[PDB]
Amino acid sequence: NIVMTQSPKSMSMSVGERVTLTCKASENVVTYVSWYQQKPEQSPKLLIYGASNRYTGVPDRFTGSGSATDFTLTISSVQAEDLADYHCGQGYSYPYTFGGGTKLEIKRADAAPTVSIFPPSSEQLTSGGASVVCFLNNFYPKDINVKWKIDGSERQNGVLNSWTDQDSKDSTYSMSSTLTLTKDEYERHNSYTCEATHKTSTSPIVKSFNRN
Amino acid sequence: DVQLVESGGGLVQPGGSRKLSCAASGFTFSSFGMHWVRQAPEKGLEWVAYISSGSSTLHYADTVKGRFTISRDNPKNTLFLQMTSLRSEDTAMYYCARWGNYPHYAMDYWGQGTSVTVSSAKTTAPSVYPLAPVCDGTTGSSVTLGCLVKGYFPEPVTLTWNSGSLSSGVHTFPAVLQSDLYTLSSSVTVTSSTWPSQSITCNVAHPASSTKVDKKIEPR
Repeated sequence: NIVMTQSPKSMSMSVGERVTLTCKASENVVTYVSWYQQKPEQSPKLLIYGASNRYTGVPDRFTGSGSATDFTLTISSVQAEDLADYHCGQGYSYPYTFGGGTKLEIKRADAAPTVSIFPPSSEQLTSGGASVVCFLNNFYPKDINVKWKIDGSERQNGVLNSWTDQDSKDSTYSMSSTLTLTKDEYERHNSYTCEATHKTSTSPIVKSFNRN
Repeated sequence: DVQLVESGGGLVQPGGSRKLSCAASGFTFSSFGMHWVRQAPEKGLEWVAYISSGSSTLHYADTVKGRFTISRDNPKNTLFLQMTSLRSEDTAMYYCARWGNYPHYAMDYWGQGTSVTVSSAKTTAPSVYPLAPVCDGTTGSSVTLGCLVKGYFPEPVTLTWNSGSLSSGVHTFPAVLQSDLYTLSSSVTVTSSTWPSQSITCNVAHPASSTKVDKKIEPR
């Protein structure tokens, strides 16, 4: 099988700058690499065919290059709308194969997360559940580490973390962190805290409430 | 123009079976080879199967060979994928694509994708919980509210606030699996001087179970 190794899987690029995306084949491909762009809601769309040909309605800011085992997709300059997943693929040999994909993001200025914390609703409690929720909103860059503390003690059991993709409006990220408990345990502790570590602070960013 | 529309997705038990359909129009169907390609939740595109214009040359990916069968009904301009002996790993968004762009063969046109989930978890509507600042959050100009969507299956659920009226400021987080059920949350930001005096409601719909829930956000 012709293995396609695509790197990086994640790439951030400032608007105005050059985006470069590499796809190396495990064996020779003869002008049979194609590239696909996949925007969030949608199906992949053909971007480049035959290594360097642009498809219908593809901006000339997109160019493809390469030969043999080395191909590239190059977007110069990145614009806001180039935010997408990009996939190389070879139509040279069965089985047809794809690269693992690259997620292109916009590089912007650092932004500290805005943190809100939420006690379980009275409606969840009355059913016997007790999820505590922390929103960490509109931050950049995407790497962030969240810890939960209960009465000051770290707790990683029952923790659910989820990141949105880059926000189209401000190019920031947001993530949600949920500590899932039972009411009977929740009722036995006083204080709940989510703490995050992010590029924007030397100290962890904290957010706490006391059960009542 | 060229049009490809799929259906037949849904939830299936492991070892189970299912058939996907891909309708074509706006081209001469019987003159093009066709592909099925899939995309797992995480992740990447994976080629599944190929069938030539007259159904004579058929090709399969190694992981599906002997379990899946690809076919077409040319008079009815429809491409099919018969899936059997389903594995957890077959969970994916399935796309059909035309083999066009002659003489530089390429998957030039793709259908919208139809979702297949393979597991023994059953269809369950979510619970929906309003979130609900502090006891009631004084100060800040902006206030952030939330919606917790819990214990549902399978994916997906869709989230709106005030039925779509509140769209900007909304973050809806991708689902996470825990105890074999999904959970997600959604956040919205509204003006502090107008809440709660103007109501805010998260609406949640769950296609699989045909369920719809509205939940007003009360202070407390």
